[PDB]
Amino acid sequence: RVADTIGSGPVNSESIPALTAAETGHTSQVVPSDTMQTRHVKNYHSRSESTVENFLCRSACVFYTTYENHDSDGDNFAYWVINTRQVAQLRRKLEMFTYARFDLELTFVITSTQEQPTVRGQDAPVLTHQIMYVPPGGPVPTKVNSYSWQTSTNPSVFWTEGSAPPRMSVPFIGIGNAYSMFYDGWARFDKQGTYGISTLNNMGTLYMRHVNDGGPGPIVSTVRIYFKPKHVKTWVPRPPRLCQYQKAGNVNFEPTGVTEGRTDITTMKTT
Amino acid sequence: RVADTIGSGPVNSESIPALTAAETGHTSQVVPSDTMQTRHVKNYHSRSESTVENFLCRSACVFYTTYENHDSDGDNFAYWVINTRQVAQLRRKLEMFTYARFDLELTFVITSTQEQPTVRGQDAPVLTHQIMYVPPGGPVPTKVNSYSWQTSTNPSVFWTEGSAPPRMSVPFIGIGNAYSMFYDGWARFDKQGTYGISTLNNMGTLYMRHVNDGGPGPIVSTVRIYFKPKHVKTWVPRPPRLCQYQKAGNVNFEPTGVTEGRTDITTMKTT
Amino acid sequence: SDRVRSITLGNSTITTQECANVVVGYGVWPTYLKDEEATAEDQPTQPDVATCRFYTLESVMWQQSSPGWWWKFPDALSNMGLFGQNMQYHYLGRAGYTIHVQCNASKFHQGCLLVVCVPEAEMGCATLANKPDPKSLSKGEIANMFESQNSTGETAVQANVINAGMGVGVGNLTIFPHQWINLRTNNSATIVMPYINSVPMDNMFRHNNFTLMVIPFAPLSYSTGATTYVPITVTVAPMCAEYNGLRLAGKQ
Amino acid sequence: SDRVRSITLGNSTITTQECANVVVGYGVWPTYLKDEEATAEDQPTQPDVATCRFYTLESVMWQQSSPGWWWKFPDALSNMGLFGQNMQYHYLGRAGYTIHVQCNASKFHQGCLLVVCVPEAEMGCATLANKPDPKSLSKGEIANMFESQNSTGETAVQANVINAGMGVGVGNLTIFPHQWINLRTNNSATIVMPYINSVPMDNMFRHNNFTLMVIPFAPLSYSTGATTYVPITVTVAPMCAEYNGLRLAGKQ
Amino acid sequence: GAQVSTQKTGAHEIHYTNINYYKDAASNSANRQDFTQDPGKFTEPVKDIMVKSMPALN
Amino acid sequence: GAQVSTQKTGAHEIHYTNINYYKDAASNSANRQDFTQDPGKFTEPVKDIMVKSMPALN
Ligand SMILES: CCCCCCCCCCCCC/C=C/[C@@H](O)[C@H](N)CO
Ligand SMILES: CCCCCCCCCCCCC/C=C/[C@@H](O)[C@H](N)CO
Repeated sequence: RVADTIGSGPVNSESIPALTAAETGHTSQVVPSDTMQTRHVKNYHSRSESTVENFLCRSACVFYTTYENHDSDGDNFAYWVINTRQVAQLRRKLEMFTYARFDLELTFVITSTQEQPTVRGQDAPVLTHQIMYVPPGGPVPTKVNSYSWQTSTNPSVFWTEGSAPPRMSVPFIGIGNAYSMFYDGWARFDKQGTYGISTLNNMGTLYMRHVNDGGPGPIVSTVRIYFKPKHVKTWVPRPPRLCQYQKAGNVNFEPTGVTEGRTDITTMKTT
Repeated sequence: RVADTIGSGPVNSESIPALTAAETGHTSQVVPSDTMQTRHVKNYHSRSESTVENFLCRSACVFYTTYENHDSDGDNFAYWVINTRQVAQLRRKLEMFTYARFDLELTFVITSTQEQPTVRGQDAPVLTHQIMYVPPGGPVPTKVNSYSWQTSTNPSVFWTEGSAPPRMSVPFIGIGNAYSMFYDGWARFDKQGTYGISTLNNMGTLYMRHVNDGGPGPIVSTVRIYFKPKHVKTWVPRPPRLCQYQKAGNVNFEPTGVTEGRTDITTMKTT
Repeated sequence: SDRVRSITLGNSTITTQECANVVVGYGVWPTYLKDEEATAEDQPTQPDVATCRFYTLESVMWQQSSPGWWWKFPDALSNMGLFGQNMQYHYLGRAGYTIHVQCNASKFHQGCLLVVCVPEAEMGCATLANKPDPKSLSKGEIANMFESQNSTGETAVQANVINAGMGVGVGNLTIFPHQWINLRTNNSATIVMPYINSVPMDNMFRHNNFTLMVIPFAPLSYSTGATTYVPITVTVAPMCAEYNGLRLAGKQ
Repeated sequence: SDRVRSITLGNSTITTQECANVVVGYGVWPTYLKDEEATAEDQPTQPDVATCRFYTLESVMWQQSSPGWWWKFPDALSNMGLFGQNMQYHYLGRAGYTIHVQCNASKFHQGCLLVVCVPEAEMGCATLANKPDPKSLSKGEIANMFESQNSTGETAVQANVINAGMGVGVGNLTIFPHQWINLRTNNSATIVMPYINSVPMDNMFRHNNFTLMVIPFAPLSYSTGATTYVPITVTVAPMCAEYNGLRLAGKQ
Repeated sequence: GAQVSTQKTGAHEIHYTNINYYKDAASNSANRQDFTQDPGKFTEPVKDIMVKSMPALN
Repeated sequence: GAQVSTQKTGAHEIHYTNINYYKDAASNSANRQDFTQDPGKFTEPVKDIMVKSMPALN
């Protein structure tokens, strides 16, 4: 909830609220009552929707990729090394903070489409997909039927088409006390090698495939991945990203103007 | 609940219930007992169904539009700028009141159909749609695969065919203390520009699309949108709309007769 | 006694010899804005006696063919003394009004007027694809008139009385605060209107709020010899007027 | 602290970085008229925040030859927003004022102004057998100027500074409420004037009440290079303004 | 926090039970049981009451 | 172990009920009701307070 504006009247003092020294690096706590005659207003406005949690807590696509029912070996299955920097939207939000701690709610939207070399009497049974998460170090699949798909330990989801977006919750899996959105440092003590946020990035890889083996007609499926931070804690706010993004692994940017321009410091015409 | 009719008998007084002065702009509170001999009747009739809430609280189609699986760029996706004036039915009901405050229950009925250039071995996997709400100011999509469909902040629903009408509840999102059904004023202080109810209308836009990308055969899907006011409060009742509607953005009408006519003031023949 | 009446606001008094009661808004009497309902934070001006007084508009003549007249408030008062000056200097304002419509005839005359205040009376254009223009909507303190046939105009208000310019049965204008002036019994109508709007205050130039409509449902009639000049005068008084957002004056 | 200052009236605030105190009338602070002192019986309007606020008049440039300037109140404010509109619609009115004269220079500049409010400053004509004319007396919000030599004119005010236009030693203007703006120490003067008159209220067009006079007793001076443009601005706020006798507007 | 109300039963001859499962009041079902009623606002806005058995115009 | 909280209702004019069904706190719904607020960290990090009505630089 917000502040009531308390009624105030005439003044003729030597207390000067309006005059300060911004050099101190301190934001003035002035309110209308200090510089004009105010009436009393009982303010009921709440700041419920600007809470960091409500700000970040909405599912956002972080990526998508495709794989095919049949066609052999790249095509057959797909994989994605988890990271939140390949999309503009979410990435800019998380990036309004330097460090953050949160749980995640993953939701997957999986859709399928038919490809042109059609075939007659094509009548395919429903499709079931499998998504497997391979923590750093785990044996990774090499083709749609590698032994690793038996997932005796890696977690996986098997989902059938037409049945509602599979979903899971994942804890704060970070190894530090928070996820770092920025890292002005290197991976190696000699500073040779990578520099920047990518040095920290090691959250594993997702692997997806069709379970029912390839039928006559070719089918392509796309897996859209959604992230939803939950139970959010965020520290050290920073300016929102100005320059558009260029690369997923660093902050590289093309210089850009501070704002749009207008004709003179006197123009009321809103752009 | 309604009033009991209290028994009454003969009279011979100088109290004259039947005689009044309607000039006062006051409706007479007469009842049968005042002008005839009444018997007592314990009335159990209730007015439960004429409560403003039960009157408005039934889902009503407010619009529908279509988009296609394949075919490129207008066709591909659809959009609708939310408003309740493009349909006769609902619009006339809300319009029996000048101001209203209420929550909404949106329900969507989405259906798909095959188009003629058919193709052989056409066997399409189930379809998943996405509906996105873009509050005033949000970056709007320009083609089925614009970045804005990642919805990191706008709310969206992903729904698969064959699974029961997606539904949500939306609060009273108005910026005034109530939604105005009428506005005898202008948007600009100089009165140039728009006049009427449309000056207030700024509730955003809905955007829909197929998620699974275009397959061989063309498919067209229609999205029917339902509104159901809930938790209703209504002020300043007005006469029901007589003249049919002509435009969605104003009250423009073609003059029309007050009622149907009959042969003379003496005809009992109901029309 | 009680058909007689006296109302004093400011330095002005109105007296009536034969009225009905006084119809009051929707039972609500006008009052200043409460701190719990307020949003604009600046201290309001509440001139009082200088602004909440009786302003008498131009008179109009009732003839046996008049379909009706209408005026839009606050517009009708935008030029009346200090009430008008306050409207100019302020972004926001709100007020209630006591409306007193006058019309005396003779005992040998007959006729009956509906006097209604229609809150938020959005009007239709005569030509469907256009919007009426400011002046077809309100001529200020000068009454606009309804017509007894479809109005044509490329930017005029569809004024055929039967739909009261709103696309509804004129005969149902009754759910709005009103009184009748049946010459046989009455001679004036007094209606107190509270401020009705979906916001606590509003700009007084770009929004009209309510329209006064005077519509004869039984035409003026009389035998030859009887005076044929029967004017209808309208006197109005703002009530509990407050303004906020002072700055330079004008529209724009 | 205490040379700094902040004054809020209405929606306007004035701040000062280097003042003296604030001189107050004859020790009297302004206040509305009491029932025991009143004679006009009608209920007064006391707009408040809309009329008792800071109005900033035209600026004037101080040059090394300026003899002085003067403005007449209420005249100077007759066109300022609602204060002016209230003056027009009312036969009677009364008010006090907080006068804040501004003038910043540099540390290398020098000069000293007398800022006085002379109640009832009847002025003499340049030519003995005539009366000065309205405009020689007051140019509204535009300052009139004194001269450093006998004014000649057939209907002009005898403006030679040394007699302050009144036939007295300008150096004795001191028994009136005043302050000095010695650039060396000051930069503004603030004077609160209570309503002073031999009647409880008066017409605001036919009587002036008090005249603000700004007169340099030590001339602006500076070395070449220093800015030569040293304006003197005057901001005034009516205080406790009430009016009585509402009617149509104008003079006559 | 289950709420037990009364069903619309009829008149010349029973309860329900509801639990709200969402954090927002807008998610709640309809207020189909609000039977407040005041015609006086529109049927008798006259300042001087108006008794029925009495001579309307004195 | 049902928890009853309050719904977002609005201001000028009700409860829910939740039971957690999973063994892990990460499975829980969002903390949409945490309204803590402290600007002082960023708006006034100055060591020597700073009163408003006072001369900022003494
Ligand atoms: C069966 C499916 C299981 C899926 C498991 C996914 C686990 C990955 C959660 C990743 C949360 C990462 C958010 C990003 C953090 C990075 O910004 C920082 N560079 C790390 O400090
Ligand atoms: C994921 C889907 C989200 C859908 C959100 C839809 C929000 C829009 C609700 C609109 C309620 C509008 C009813 C009409 C009000 C208008 O009559 C008035 N002109 C406004 O004052």
